[PDB]
Order: sequence, then C-alpha cells, then structure tokens
Amino acid sequence: CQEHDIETTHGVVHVTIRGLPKGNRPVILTYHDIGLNHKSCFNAFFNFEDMQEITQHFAVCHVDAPGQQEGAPSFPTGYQYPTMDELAEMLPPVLTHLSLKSIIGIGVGAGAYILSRFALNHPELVEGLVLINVDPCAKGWIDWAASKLSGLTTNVVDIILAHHFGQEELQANLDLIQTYRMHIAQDINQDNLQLFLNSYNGRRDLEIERPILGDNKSKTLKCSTLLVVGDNSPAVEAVVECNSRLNPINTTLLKMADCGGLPQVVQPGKLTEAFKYFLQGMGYIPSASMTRLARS
Amino acid sequence: GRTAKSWGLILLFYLVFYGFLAALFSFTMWVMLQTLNDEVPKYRDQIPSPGLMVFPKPVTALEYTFSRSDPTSYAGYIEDLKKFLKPYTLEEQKNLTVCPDGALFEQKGPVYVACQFPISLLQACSGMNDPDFGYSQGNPCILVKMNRIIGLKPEGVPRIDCVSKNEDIPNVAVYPHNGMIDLKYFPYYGKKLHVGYLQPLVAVQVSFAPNNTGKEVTVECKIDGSANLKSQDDRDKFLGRVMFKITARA
Amino acid sequence: VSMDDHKLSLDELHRKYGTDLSRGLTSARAAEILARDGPNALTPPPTTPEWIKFCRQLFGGFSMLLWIGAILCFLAYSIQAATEEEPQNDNLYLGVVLSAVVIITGCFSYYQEAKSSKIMESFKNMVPQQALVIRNGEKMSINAEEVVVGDLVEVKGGDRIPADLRIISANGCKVDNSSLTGESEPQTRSPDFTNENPLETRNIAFFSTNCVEGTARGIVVYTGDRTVMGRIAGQTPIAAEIEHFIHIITGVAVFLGVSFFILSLILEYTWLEAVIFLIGIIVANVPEGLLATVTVCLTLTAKRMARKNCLVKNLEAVETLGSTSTICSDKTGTLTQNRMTVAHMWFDNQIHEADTTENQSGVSFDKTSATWLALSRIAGLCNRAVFQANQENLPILKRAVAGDASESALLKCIELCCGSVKEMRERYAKIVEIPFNSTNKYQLSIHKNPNTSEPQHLLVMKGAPERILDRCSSILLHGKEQPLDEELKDAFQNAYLELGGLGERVLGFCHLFLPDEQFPEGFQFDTDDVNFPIDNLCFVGLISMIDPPRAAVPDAVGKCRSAGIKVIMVTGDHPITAKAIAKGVGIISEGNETVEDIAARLNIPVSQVNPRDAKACVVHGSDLKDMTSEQLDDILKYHTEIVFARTSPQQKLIIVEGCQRQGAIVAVTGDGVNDSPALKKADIGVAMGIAGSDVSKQAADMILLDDNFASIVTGVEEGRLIFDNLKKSIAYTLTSNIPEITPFLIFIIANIPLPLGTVTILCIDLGTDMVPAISLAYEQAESDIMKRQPRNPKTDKLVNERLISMAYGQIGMIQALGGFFTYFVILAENGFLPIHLLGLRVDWDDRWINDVEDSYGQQWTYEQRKIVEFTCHTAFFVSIVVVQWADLVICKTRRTWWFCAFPYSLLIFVYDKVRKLIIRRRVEKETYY
Ligand code: NA
Repeated sequence: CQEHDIETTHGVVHVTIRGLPKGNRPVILTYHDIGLNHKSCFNAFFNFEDMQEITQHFAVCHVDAPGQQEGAPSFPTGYQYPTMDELAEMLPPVLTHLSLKSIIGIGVGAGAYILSRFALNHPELVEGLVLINVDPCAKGWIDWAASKLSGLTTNVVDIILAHHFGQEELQANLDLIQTYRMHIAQDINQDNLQLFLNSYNGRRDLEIERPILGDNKSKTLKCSTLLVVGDNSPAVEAVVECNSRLNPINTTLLKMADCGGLPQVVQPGKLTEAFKYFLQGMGYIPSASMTRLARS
Repeated sequence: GRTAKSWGLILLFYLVFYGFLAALFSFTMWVMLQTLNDEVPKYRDQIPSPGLMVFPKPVTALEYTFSRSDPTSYAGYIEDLKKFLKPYTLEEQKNLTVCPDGALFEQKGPVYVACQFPISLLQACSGMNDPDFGYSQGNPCILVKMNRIIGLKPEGVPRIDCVSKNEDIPNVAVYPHNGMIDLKYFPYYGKKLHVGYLQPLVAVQVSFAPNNTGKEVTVECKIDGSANLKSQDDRDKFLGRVMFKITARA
Repeated sequence: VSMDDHKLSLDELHRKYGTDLSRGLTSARAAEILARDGPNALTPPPTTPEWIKFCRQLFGGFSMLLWIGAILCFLAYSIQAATEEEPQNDNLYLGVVLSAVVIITGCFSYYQEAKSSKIMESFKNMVPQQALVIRNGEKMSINAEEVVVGDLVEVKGGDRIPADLRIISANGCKVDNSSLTGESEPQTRSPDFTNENPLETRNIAFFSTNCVEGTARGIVVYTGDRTVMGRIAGQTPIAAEIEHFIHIITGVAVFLGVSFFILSLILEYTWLEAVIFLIGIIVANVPEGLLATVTVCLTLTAKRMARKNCLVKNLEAVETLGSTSTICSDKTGTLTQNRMTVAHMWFDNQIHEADTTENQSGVSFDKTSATWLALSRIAGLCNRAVFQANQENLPILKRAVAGDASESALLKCIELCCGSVKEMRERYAKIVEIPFNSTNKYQLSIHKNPNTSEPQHLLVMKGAPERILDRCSSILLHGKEQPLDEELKDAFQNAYLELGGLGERVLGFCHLFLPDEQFPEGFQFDTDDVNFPIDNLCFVGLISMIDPPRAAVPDAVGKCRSAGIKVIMVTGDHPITAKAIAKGVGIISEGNETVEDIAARLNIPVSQVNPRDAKACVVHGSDLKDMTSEQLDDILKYHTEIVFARTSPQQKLIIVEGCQRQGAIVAVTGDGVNDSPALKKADIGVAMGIAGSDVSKQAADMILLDDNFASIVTGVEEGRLIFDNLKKSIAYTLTSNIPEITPFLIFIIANIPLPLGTVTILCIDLGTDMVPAISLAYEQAESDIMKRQPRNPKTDKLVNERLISMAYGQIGMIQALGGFFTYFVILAENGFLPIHLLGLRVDWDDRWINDVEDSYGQQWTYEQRKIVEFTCHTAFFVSIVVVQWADLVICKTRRTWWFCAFPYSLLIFVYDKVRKLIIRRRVEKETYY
C-alpha cells in the first residue's frame, strides 16, 4: 500500500508497492502503456478473483511513468528527456531504494519496451517478462508517414485509442471504448502525456536476435517470456515480429482469442490462467493447482 | 443446367444490379454535361488550324470519276452539290444582313448575325446557271471549303490557290476571284451563336478538253495567303491542304 | 571403389589420424583441418546460371506471341521503308512498345520467382543438422558442417550419422542402411572385424544413415564428397484446381481472341492491326501471373508460420495444415511445460506440502524425524543428476541441472529442504546402481550406511507407487518399521488417488537395511544373479511433482474446440493423472463425463452405465492392444474428447489409422524413433524442434521450433487463411479482363469511336498484373477465422460460379464503366458531346473525310480526330490502372474538372459497395464488393 515516490537521474518515478516482500521472492513489477497509469489498467487485473492467489504469494510494485502519476504538475516547456533507454535506466534505482532483488515483468506497450530494455541491460535482475503488446521496432517509414500526416489533424486521445484498440472495435465504439476514453482524457496530465507519447514515438529499434548457433549473434532476453496479444489487436504483427528474433526455448506466444486492444482488462480470466502457468513453470506457487481442475 | 427458378433469380439479380449501375453512370454523365457550356467547347487546343475539304465526297477515297456521255455517272455529284448549295441560293439568304468587306465581323451580345455569301460568286459553278455543275459540258465543278473553327481570326489576306500537278496542261480555273476567301465571314461563333452562318466556298473548274480526254488531274489546293493558317505538316495531308483527282471518261 | 579403415586396429588408429580415442583431437587441430580439408560432405549439387532462367521467363509462356507480334511489326516497317520513301514510323513504334511490354513482364515474373525462392531456402538454416563430438574433452554440439576427419563422434538412438565412421565402442547400436541398401532392417554395429567388404563389415557407420537404437562412438574416416554416399549421385488439390481453371480461362481467351480478330477483319482492319489485336486480347485475357501468385501466397504464409515457431518442410504441408481435423498429440513437452517441480509429499499419513521456497523453508514440517530423513536420503541418493559446474552462486530455483526433469525437480526440492546434496551424496558411498528403463520400473542402488549399521549394502529404490508397494512389504511410520496391513494399503491408495487427481506425477520410495548374515561385507553384486533381496522392503513415503500445462495451451485447446478440431491426448501416464491433466488443459472440458465419472455420480456400478451417455473417454494402452478395428472406430466416433493413457508410441500408428478411417485430416506429434511410422502415415506429421530426434524431423512434414502445442493451433489458423486469400487473388487477376474487351464490344455495337487500342490494352494488362501479389504482401488476418468448421478437402473448390461472376460481372463492369466515363468526358470537353458520338464510328474512322463536325459546329481533320482519340485511349488506360491500384489501398484500409479521372471510378466503386452492403445477400460474396 506504500506509495514511495523515488527520484533519480532524469526524474521522479512514483511507485505503489501493494504488498509485502516475501524475503527475496521476486516482486511483480508493472509498467503501463501510453495514455494511462497503473490504476486504469492493472487495478482492473490484479483485483480479479483468480489473480488473488498469485498476489497472495507475491508482491505488487506498480510503477508509474514520470508525469503520468495521478495528481501531477506540469512544465511550460517540459522537455521530457527520458527516452526508452533512459526510462529503463532509472528502474535499478527504484529496485535498490525499495530493497528489491529480482522482479517479474508486467509490460503493456511502452511498458513492455521499457521492461525489455531493462532486462537486456541487466539480465541478472529480471527473472521473467510477460510483455503484452510489445513493439521491438520503430515507426518505420510508411507507418511513420501515416503518423505524421494523420495525427497532426487528429486529437492526441484519439490517436491513443487508435494505438490501443483495433479498427473494428473503434468503429463499433462499444461501452469499453468510451469507459476508457473517459479515464484517458481525464485522470491524466495532458502536458506530460503528449511528451511521453512523443518520447514513445522517438524510440530506437531494440537489439534482439533469435539464436542461430553460429558467437557473433546479438543478445536476447535469457529470461523466460510470455508474449500476450489479442487476436484482434493492432500490435499483432509487432508481437509476432517480437516472437521471432527471440529464443523459442524460453518465450511463449499467447495469441488470445476473442480479445483485442487490452487483454488484461477484456479477458482477465484467461490471462490470469496463463500467468499462473507461466509462474508455475518457473518454479513458483507449485501447489496452486489447476484452474480448469479446481472446480471439481 | 436446368434450374429455371435459379436462372430466373440470377437474371433478376443481374437486371436490378445493372439497372443500379446504369443509373449511377447516367447520373454521373448528367452531372458531367451540366458543367459543360453549350455554346463553345471547353478546350480548343486540339484544333488550332483549319483543314481543307472538297465537295461532294466521292465514293472511292477522293477520286472524282464521271463519264462524258452517261448522265447517271455524274448524277450523284449533281444532286449532292444541289443539296449543299440550296441554302446558298438567293431565295434563302434574303433575311441575312449584308456585310462590309475586308474586315473581321466581330460581334458582341446576342446580335450574332452572319454575312451572306452570294451564290453567283462561284461564277459558272453556281446552281443558278446550267443545271449540270460543269458536267455534260467538259468542265467539272468541285468545291473547296475550309473547316470552321470557333473564334478563328486569320491574319493577312486568306486565299486558296489550286494549281494542277498534271504539268498545268489541263489548266485549273478557280472561280471566286483568284480563289479569295473574303475575310468578312471568318470570326465564326459556332452554332446556336451564329444562326444561318454560310461558310465561304471556293469553286474549282478543271479544263477537260476533248483532245486530252481521259487521263487524270491532280489538283492540289492549299491556303497560301494567311500566316495564321498553317499549310505544311509531316502527318496531316489535309491541314491547310487538299489534293483530289478527276478522271473524265470519254 | 570401397577402401576403408575397418582392417586397422585401435592402437594404430591413434597414428593414422593423430586423435585420442577417449579425448579426440583438439579444437585447434579441428580448425586447422577444417581450413585445410574443407567443410563436411555438403554433397555439392549442380545449379543453373539463372540467366537461362531469365531468358526462359522472357521467351517462355505466352510472351512468345508478343515476340511474334513485335517481329511482324518490325518486318512490316522494314518492307514499307524499303518499298516507299518517307515511311511513317508507326509499325516500328508498335514493335518497340510490344518488345518493351515483353521485357517488363519478364522482369516482373523473374523478380517474383526470385523473391519466392529467396524467402524459401531460408528454412534450411532454421534447424541445421548437428553432430555430437567430444572435442576438447567435453561432448560439444558443433554443427554438422564443421566435422573434420579424425575427431570422434558419438551417435545415439535416432541420430543420423554425420560422416563415415569406424566405431570404436558400441552399446547395442543399430543402423538403418536403407539409404544405401534396399532393406530397412536395423543391422547392428560393433567394433569387431566382420566381413572384409566395407559395405557389410559391421564396424563402418556410413554417411546419411540413421542410428535407430543404442549408442556408439567412432573416428571419422571420410568427410566431404569422398563419402560412400557422396561418390554416388505428384500434385496437390490446390494445384489441380488452379491448373484446370487456368486451362479453362486460356481456352476462353483464345475463343475471344479469334472472335475479336474476325470481327475486326469485318470492320475494315489492316492485316497487321487484326493480327496484333488478336495477340493483344489473347495475351491480356490469359492468367499468366497466377501460378506465381499462388506460389507467392503459399511461400509468404510459410514464412509467417516459421515466425510463429512452425517450420514447414514443404509447400504441400502448408495447404494440408489448414485442412486439419484431428491433432492427436503427446502430453510431456507438448501439452505440458516439462519443467516439473515438487509440490506434495505424503509421509506419516499426512499429505504434506512441498511449498518450501525462501520463506518458511519448513512448510508444514521443519525437520520431523527419521521418516523425512530417510525420504530425503533416498531422494538424494537414488538420483542420477548433478548440478553442472560454475553454478554455485545463482539461487537454487534459478539453477540449471543435467538429467531427467523429474530427477532435477527432486534434486532442487530436497536441496532446498536439506543442504548441499553434493555433500549428502559424497558423505555416503555410492557403489552400484542399475540403469533406468521402462521394464523394471525401479531404480535399485547398493549403498553403505556410515552412521550405525554399516551393512555394506542398501536397497534405495524409487518407482511407480502401484508397483513399488507390491515389493516393499514393510512400511515406516514415525521412524519405526511396522507391518503393512490392509488399512495402511487403503490409506496409501487414497493418498495416491488424491495426489494423482490433481494432475501430478507421483513417485514411490521404499528402502530396507539388508542383514549382514546373508551378505557379508565382501560381496560381488551381479545383475544376472539374484543377490540382493529385490522384494520385502520398507515403505517410506510418497513424493508428487507438478508438470504445469504450457502457458498458451488451454487457449489453443479452446481455439480447437471453437474451430471444430478434435484434440486427442496420447500419453504414457496413469489414467487418473492423464484424466486430471486433460481436464486441466481442456481436452475433457466441463459437463462432459467419463463412464466412470457417470457411474460415480449416479452411484451405479460402471457396467450398467450406457456408453452413449459419456462424451469423454480415457482408453488404457493395454486395452487398446485388444480392440479390433471396429471397436476402436466406435471409440473414436462416439466420443468427442478422447484420452489415450498408458499408450506406447507404437500404438500411435493404430490411433492415426483409426482417426483417418473417418476421413479426417490427422496431425500428430513426433519426438522419437518409434513415432516415425505414425509421422509418415498421418496427413501432416509434426516433429519437435528441440526435444525431437533427427529421424522424427526427417519423417515429419512440419517442425515445432518451440515444442509448444499452441504453435500447432497457430499454424493451423495461419494455413486456414490461404483458402480465402487465393480466391481473392484470383478475383483480383480476373477483374481486369472486362475493361479490356468491353471497349471493343461497345465500339462495334453502339458505333462510337474506339475507347481502347491494342497497345493500350497491353498497357492496361501490364500495369495491373502485380495487384494480386502486392495484395498478398500487404494483407491482414481475418477475424473469426478459427470459428468455422474445417474445410472439406474434396468437396470444396477455390473457384465457383459465385466467384467467377463476382470477378467478371460486377467489379469488371464497374471498372469498365469508370473507363468509359473517362473516355466520354475527354471527348465531350473537346467538342463531341456523348449523344453526338452514336453512329460516328464510320466517319471518325474514315481517312478521307476531314470535315467531321462537332456538337458546336466545328470541323475536324482526320489527324485532328485521331490525336483526341489517342488521348482518350491513354486516359482509359491510366484511369483503369490507377483505380485498380487505388481501390487496393482503400479496401485494405477501410476493411478543375479532371475529377473525371480515378476520382469517379473509385467513387462509383464505393457507391456500389454501399449498395451491396445494404443488400446483405446469401454464404456472403460481399467482402469482394
Ligand atoms: Na487478366
């Protein structure tokens, strides 16, 4: 429940530890996506019925991107210096301040990129990642051109929903879409939100390669990974390209069915089961039983 | 493959579909025509200079063939010329206003009147003379008119000089003056804006004496007086030019 | 030519090749030989210079017709120039344009072929062959291409021989010499001296053969093309449908060309103009870039599968994967993570929890007594697994172990509980231990206790609880040995059922201290001799470990359930554990019950339960050995959720045959040498990339690069897309035929100036022949793809009357009307209103009528009309091409007065799309608009 706001290097990062460190057991570290904080996305997932058993044996260390925390001031020019490498740079200070040893990633969009960069920088501190809707490449050429021709005459919030939800749901505009544009338009300081989005666009391609058995190969996430992406999500090709250029022994691809946009708030019952099996395969909660076998 | 009801359904579906498609096409065509002005074409850059044409058009690719004795061989030319020259006779252009000579008859507003071309300006080739337009006598009459272009203003003195290519032995007598095209008709304003506009004509009579009967002439007509009207082109043999042949059978 | 080293002896083999028979040559020497001798066998094959390929693309197919037309045009121009002076350079221009069209289309075809073949051949390095050498002292796993002459190579059961070998040590090894000989019988190999003919010397392991069983090690004698095998040396349904359709459309195109040639001759056409119009129509109405299109689609999909850890070994398996209807699969490594961790233990009648971990390392019990002491002692001394070196700092849960997964799990659990399993095993003395096998189902080891007894012999052994209890008659409670009564047997059975019911592997542990009178300190234990009292031991406790399902497996099972694909689990596990794990993953689901489950629920004995009331079944492997064909067919037909427990890998073939006798398209799982017949019999046999052996990868049509079952489901879904992408490509390559022939038809019928010329027709075809390929390149996966029943391979066709009509009568008509609008507008803006053009064909085409009148009274010379007509032709071509290309980028996104250009035809396409969206029609040929 502690809400330590540690300051380091290029800014002040606000974390909310919703648990008690069980000795040196790894603590689940959560990073949000653009356009929202931890409360909007992960408070609707860690509060699920099946997710209670996982959080009982672990600790939650919800972290907030600098400026996206609730009730935050602004800056006339801002100049949100932290880039993706830099945004991943201040995580080890956060771990050291809170007396942390190892973490298990929780990554959505930009948070997935930050956690992947953090794991690639210091593989010893990261035990595993469950990156959701991860994009290891930059905007490219045609997509970059579309961004700089369409977003100029379009609202920032609208481009946020375009990045988050698929075109089918966006055109349908069901209850979830407005329930979330409410929390994206409000509950967020726009002055820093736009700067964070601009920093997100200004990303360098993550260096990762699928091992080929040939010494000169580029480095890759040696920790176990689970790539979660909805079947009707815009970042399907991004995750599939991220599933490639990765070690198949450790990483898993979970193309969630009947889902899209945000698998952690649309279908939490299946993501919780996948997360429990991912943790059990890593050696944790070995006596938590099996969900489809529990009701018998 | 049998299935009369299925065939009927297919035909009905295609009928309604092509009806919808044709309705869309027709509405677009209507919108296309609405933006188009109906007194002068939107673009004129494809017709910059007037060509030359003769009359009547033969049936064998500009080959005037007629018999000396047969009245039916020359007949078709005869009533073609009679039909064409009917508005040129005095009985119809009486309502047309007289016209000063040597100057462009530029007009403004809705007046848009046309000068009259006296039929007798063609001399022997006019219909008011002998009913045969130079046939049955030995001197066939061929018209050489120049193509109408809206807003055309030829400069200088426009003239058509038809010079025979057959060593000039059958000398060619071009009737209206020395093939002059009076400049008082030339500012053409198109139909619906030039009512009863009679374009100037140039009549050509070829000398076919009995001693040099038969054979064929190669009368080549061209515009030789106006610099505005082009006469030389590497592709168009009718741009300011024309060339026809007459064979006097017997 | 057969000279070999089988006549040499072991001692002199150290001199001929300079390698240590137990150490092998060093890495420096290996690199030196590799630089000197060269790569491995590599079987250097021939190749084409690819300029012959480019020339065949240029001059092959129907481009010969265009070459003939260009030759005719050049000949006519030459004869005209030779005969008359001042020649109009028109035939020469036509021939040059025709040749340019041929060259451009050949370049496009060659580029597409090169791209397809370059995306292919990238699968030959995704799973490169490997060799097991022991260079530098450790058994490393260098690439097969790096094997040199001299280094020793060890082959296992299912490993293809990397090079010519003279084996020096064997452990029952056998080889499959069917590659060289004609017999598939597994001849054996031993280091002795058999027949002097090298082909049957029983001590030479030939290149490219497989070691079916056993283990062997030998010295490489031939590396390169010098090897014995190196010295020496029908159609798919999609292909059949495409070939038949192409032939039909080619016949239609030829008929249309002949008809148009005749009609043009009737309409006063020059001979060259008619024989060029015929060629243009024929070449522009034959689908040429359709084989390349289907190849591009298949190869792009196969590349997309390989990025989802599904390496396809053929282009035939790509189309057979999307038609799958049964995915009979294993359980360990495929449906489960194979990362076992100890979860529960049962001793002293209490079902203890093995949670342990950092916090409260004494979960539910701190140290207890000799009960858990002996339990941990047996667990740590019966194992044959150790921690590898350089791993004494990382924490135990994040450590790496070598050996079986179960042994590693036990090691980690009891090393977290106790301390330093290494010092535990070294403090005691490990002397004898029998090898593990699935025959005895126990791990007997002889051992010396140093504390009190010192009997110089011990009976530490572990195995399946149902069998180990049959021999360990005694049982230990509270540290005191006690007799085993029926009450304790019932308690043990209840504990087994409770632990197994959670989907957990359960292992038994019984030990007994042997008396010294029967066996003194000095004894020679022999496997053949009875020696030790293999029976009458003392039960200690039960240990259970979880083998969790893989993260994406339950979701894939749900996808299979929704997509109408039957998943069958073939596991060599206990029926209770198999049922529990199947319920946990979703292969039994909720509500569906077994006959035993219904009997338990309704309190009735199993016999009177009607078999038709149970939709889920669990067939025992021993039972399956006794069902005939009809009984197995009934089992596979009436039951929708089937689990094959205790089933040996040999019966996988019987299961495949039973599932295929119902017409289903069966996919299986490899990872073994006994699974090879099943992988060959199944329609799409799948091997395992990591755990699988070389033989399984050899006999399979598909490889899982991550071993996950969910990858099979993802590959099935990816292969499902081609059956609707191919028809889209066919429609896109067919829709361009109507804007090419309608101009001439309307010209003839309505007597209007020609809207489209022959060269212009060829330009339309040339500019719209990359649309299907580009659409395939830029495509997005359709939703609800895995919510439809699997396609019927023989009763479903790519081309139907709904698709041909779709492409020929609606989209083609829309584009033709757009082109006609672009023609009409340009004619109208120059003077000729559209209603004045009816009947103008005769005068407009007359060379000697140079007074053709406008609607505004102007008069046009012949060559003044033809300039505008040529402008109209070019506008028609440009409009057609740039509406075909624009509608692509607008469909892939949404799902002055020269507006008459592409803005119109696109607008009418959207308008008719809206109309056909309003009229739903009925499946649904609306997505083609
Ligand atoms: Na075509």
